[PDB]
Amino acid sequence: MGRVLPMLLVPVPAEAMGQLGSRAQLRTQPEALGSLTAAGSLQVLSLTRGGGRCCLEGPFWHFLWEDSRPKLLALGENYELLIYEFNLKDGRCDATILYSCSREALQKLIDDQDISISLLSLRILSFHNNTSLLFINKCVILHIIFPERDAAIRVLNCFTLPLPAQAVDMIIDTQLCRGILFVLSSLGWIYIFDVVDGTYVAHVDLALHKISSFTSLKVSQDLDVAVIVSSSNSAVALNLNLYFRQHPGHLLCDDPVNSAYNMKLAKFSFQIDRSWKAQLSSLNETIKNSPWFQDILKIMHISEPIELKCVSVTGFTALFTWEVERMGYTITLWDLETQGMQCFSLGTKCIPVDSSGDQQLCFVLTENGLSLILFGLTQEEFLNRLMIHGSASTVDTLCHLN
Amino acid sequence: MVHAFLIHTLRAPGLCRVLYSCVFGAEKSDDPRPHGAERDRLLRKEQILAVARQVESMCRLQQQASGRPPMPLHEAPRGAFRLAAENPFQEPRTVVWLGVLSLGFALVLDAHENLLLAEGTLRLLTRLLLDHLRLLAPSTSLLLRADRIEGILTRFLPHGQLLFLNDQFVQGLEKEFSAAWP
Amino acid sequence: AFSAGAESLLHQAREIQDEELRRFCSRVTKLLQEAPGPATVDALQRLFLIVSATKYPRRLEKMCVDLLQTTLCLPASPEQLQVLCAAILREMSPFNDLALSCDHTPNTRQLSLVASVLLAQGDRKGEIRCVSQRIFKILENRQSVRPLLPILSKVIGLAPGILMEDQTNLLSKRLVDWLRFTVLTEDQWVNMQAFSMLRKWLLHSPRERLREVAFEYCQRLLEQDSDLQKACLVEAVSVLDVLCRQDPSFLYRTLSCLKALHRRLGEDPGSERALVPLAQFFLNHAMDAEAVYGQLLRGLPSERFHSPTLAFEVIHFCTHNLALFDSHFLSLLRLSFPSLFKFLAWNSPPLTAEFVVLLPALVDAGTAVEMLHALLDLPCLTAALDLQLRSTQTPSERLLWDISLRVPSCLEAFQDPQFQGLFRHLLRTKASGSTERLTPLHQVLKPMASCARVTQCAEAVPVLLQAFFSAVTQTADGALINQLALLLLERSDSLYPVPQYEARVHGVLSSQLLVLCKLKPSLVVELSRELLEFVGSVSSIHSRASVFTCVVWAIGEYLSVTKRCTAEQINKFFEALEALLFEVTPCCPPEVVTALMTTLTKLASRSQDLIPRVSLFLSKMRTLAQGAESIRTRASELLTLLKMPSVAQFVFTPPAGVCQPRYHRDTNVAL
Amino acid sequence: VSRPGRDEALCWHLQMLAKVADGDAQSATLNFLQAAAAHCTNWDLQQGLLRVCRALLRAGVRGGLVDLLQVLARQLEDPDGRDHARLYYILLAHLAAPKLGVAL
Repeated sequence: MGRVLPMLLVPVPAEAMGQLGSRAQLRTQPEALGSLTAAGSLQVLSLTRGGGRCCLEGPFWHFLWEDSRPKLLALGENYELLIYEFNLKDGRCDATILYSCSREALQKLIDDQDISISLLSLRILSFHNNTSLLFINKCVILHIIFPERDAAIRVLNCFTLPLPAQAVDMIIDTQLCRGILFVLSSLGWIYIFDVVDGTYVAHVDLALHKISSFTSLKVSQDLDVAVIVSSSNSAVALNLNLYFRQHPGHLLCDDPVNSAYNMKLAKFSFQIDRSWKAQLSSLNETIKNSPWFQDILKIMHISEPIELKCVSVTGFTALFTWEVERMGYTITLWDLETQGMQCFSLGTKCIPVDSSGDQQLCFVLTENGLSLILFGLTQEEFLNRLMIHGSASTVDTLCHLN
Repeated sequence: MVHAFLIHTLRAPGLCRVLYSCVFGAEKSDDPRPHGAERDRLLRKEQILAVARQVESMCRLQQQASGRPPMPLHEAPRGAFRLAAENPFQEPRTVVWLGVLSLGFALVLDAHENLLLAEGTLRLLTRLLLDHLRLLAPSTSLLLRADRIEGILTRFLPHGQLLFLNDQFVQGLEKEFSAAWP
Repeated sequence: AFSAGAESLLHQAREIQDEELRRFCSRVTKLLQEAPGPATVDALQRLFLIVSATKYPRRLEKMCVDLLQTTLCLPASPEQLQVLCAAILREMSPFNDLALSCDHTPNTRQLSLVASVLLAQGDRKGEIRCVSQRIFKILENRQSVRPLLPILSKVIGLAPGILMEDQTNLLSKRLVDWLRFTVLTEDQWVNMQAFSMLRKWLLHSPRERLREVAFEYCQRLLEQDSDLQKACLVEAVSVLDVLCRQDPSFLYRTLSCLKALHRRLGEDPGSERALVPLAQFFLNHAMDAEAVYGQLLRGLPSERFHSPTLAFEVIHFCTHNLALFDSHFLSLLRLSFPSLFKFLAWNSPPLTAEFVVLLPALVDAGTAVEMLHALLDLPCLTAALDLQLRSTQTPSERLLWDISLRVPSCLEAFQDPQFQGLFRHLLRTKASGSTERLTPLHQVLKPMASCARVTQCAEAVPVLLQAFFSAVTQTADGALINQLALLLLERSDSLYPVPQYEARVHGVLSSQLLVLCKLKPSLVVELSRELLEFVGSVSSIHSRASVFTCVVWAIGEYLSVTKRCTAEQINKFFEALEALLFEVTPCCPPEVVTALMTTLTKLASRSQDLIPRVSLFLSKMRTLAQGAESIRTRASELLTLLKMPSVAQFVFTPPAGVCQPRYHRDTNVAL
Repeated sequence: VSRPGRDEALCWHLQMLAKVADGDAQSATLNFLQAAAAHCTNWDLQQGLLRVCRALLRAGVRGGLVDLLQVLARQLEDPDGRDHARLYYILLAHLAAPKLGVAL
């Protein structure tokens, strides 16, 4: 029983949906909804009334809004990275270009770190506090910083991947999750490095977990569960602590006098204060009672999604996005602890909007507009919880809007 | 088997510190740290000290809750117990005791050893230690004269093994040891 | 005994200064190389004391160590010095500097000393194999061999296979030729050693003549001179059982031997300990359920419960072969539990850490309703056995009992015909039907209920209760649940007044009735009458000050609208609660007041009319209130939070998943 | 909160903890309270502890408390304290900020 709870907290007509792109991403606050058109124009539908569209034209094929858990930063076809700011004041979809970077300057900064490699491809990894991490040439994890006072972009760190060039150039994903920078190689390994120091703090054997071509991997915000989605619409999730311990070979991460000796005799270790009154507590405790990242300071196959990019993964849940032209959008939710899945089919005019923030409920842009898809919440239950939370005005609004 | 023979103090109804702790064997031992001496010695000492504390607890509780002349061959407190793995032994073992005055001599014996033989042998040994050495006032004769204990056990208790000695065989061993010391 | 001079000597041996240690090592050097006389022993004794009494390592000057090793290698040394040096090198172990060798002294007794030196090292440098091989090579010539056999035995104790097959068969033939008289010359001298390790040899590892003589020598230690006879009967039975283990045909032979022995072993006092190995042999290869096993389970413990080592043997046999228990054996051990409780009454310290394992291994379907009472009346069991001793013993032998406390009232009450059947149920050897409350016998045994042994038995009942409940809380159905609830409701304030006993049974029973209620929420619903009478009585809060909180909390929370429930039950329970609150406001503690407020205000928010009743009476109670502060504040959670009905209707009856830490983050995902 | 929480004066610590807890130093307080959860066997400390949780309630702290209150409700001794925690956890998890001050 997982059909829908498809609410809508702001409308958006299909006139703009006929102009937006196929994929989009939303700020945590309602700041924008920018979508990528196949023509290279960056359309921004401000869902913060009426909702006009803004256009940013160029050879842009990669961008990411400021995910401060909108300041759009994009890199063109000539490996020139730009930062343009859009202001949603009073519904005015007006944008301005603030910071621009040229390919010659990027190659110069790469060479100044004694890296004898010409920049052939730059793929983004993050954009936080005006500091961007980029996996340059798929090998050098150069942590740029665009500071205040128009300071030049200087790499505050540049550590070559402690791996041979055989697998260094086969990297796919560069995910920063609270500092444990993971770089996935398409052959089935994840070299968990640390952006602070650059050490190969650990290594994960995705092959030992037993297809191939790991397209992307999702890290829980607590570095607790990681789910890797390949290019074959297959996702597998295993626990970092268990996957580092249960295969620890791959993990590179009179009163006192006898008691402290129990602390240093380590072949065994007593449990010593050997009376016949405190030996009952041991029996009582036995009857009654009967992670990996600490050192580094089923399967989803819908019986073919185009881009099976899971939106976010929590400690006990996992939400994914799948879009198909034949039938529409299929949104999936996986419970990490309960191993349950809820997959709902939607209409053929709807695309995801990656909420680059804290609210990990699938906010799908439907024909009428914004739509937050939930599971298990009845309309009566939801409105009752709002009323038990606030006034009846909110209940009236949420009941009337649909 | 017998892992060890003991002489230890027994409190009256001050830690119980073994006056004589003869460990009749070793244990297999491997830590990634190179095989040391502090670790093994401290382990083989703390095990015996824990056995001594357990026998003290058994003896004291037997003393209060017996009523038998509270505070002599068959008139001394006696009993048995079982130990706990990793606290601090590997293979679990039974513990046999027989306390006289304030000198409770124990035996840590494997579960494949006779209990009644263990109690009889501990009784004969504690008679021999009370008489041959006669420490019923000069208790210094038990620590500065540990060689007498060493001789007695080396004669009667060869290498952690109990013998079914009878009158003729005890006569033979008496002919053996009696004159070896003045 | 224990002289302060002895303590001073030990303290001096422990805290000898490093410079003083170097001086003593130099003295040893200048005194051992010299003419070793009485000064040699007078210094070696002090060296042994200063090395032995120090747990932390004492690696003194090397010269002393090499001097000791060479002295062991020096044949002119006397027996005393050689033994003391062997102790020196068998105590200072284990050292990685083992300059010693395994073929350094020709003397056989000195060879034994060298073996004792070597074996105390460990497998850190492949030592044990070297010592075993060297011993075999030294024994390869004519031997004698009798002195060195204990080293062989200890080696196989610590190393089961390094004795090669050829060497193993050499040892076997040597022992067989060494078998042969009996306890009841050099030949008999080696016979004693052959008998002294037979069981370990068989476990770790002519033959027709072996079966003729040595195989029957196991029983010949007993069958084929009083204390050694007892010490040897057990060895004979254990060796017979070992032969059964190594030879399946020997199981029948040992069973027949035990059956033949049953003429006296079942009728000879002072020989009861030999049946424990017989019981083990029967279990691994079942004895007479009535005579032999009957005495082992219920016959022996009612006559000889005052021997602290026999009881250990019995209960350890019971808990060491529970894995291989059979259905009939399970029924037997489930039948005689009140008698098995006699040992826990008398010999608790060495047997409770053993019942904790045994109790979940004899749980039956309906015995729990009586087993709780059997656990409840255990200190009284000890007191009744004490009276039994005081009134049947000849004054001559009476030392094997307690006759040193207040006799006259209890002894008179023993002969009082008012209590001639209840004692025969408390002291019973069986439980085949529940008995009456022990209140009368509790008033009888006031004088002795504070004995040392009764106080001993009182401390092993809480843990056994926890074991039994945890074995039944996972093995319960509706009838069992209701019976147990009624049992606790009765026994709340009906206990033997042994000091610090009811304060523990109360805690276990109350906090586990909570566990039963959380196992089935409808317990309060099906238990209207009893709980209603209990809450309506002030005396319940005036004598059960720590169980009343539990029942009032359960009633306040488990009056849930969401098929046997009726709308008027809430009103009847509210009537009981209102009466209790009016009357009440060890008496009711500052916990009962707050729990009563909680129950009233959270039970009147499930009734439409009773909200005005709250506004009239619970509001009045708040105003009068406006552990007392908690009483005043608690009711707000269903006065202010139940004034509004929509929110209050559901919180107090939450779903099944408010506990697991991720079940609701999507329930605020509806905006 | 400096001590790990193994003292015998816990019944005296929790009173200050309740009288002072707010939304400034979250993680340290949550860790200390989690450690102290195992050292509460009598009703008095089991009410001081939920007095602390109620103080946090009133302060308005939201995240992580959905687990601190949860663990307190799931791992105490007396039923009354556990029900107290359940009610207060529900109040914090399902209320808007003002209504908690008006309906709790």
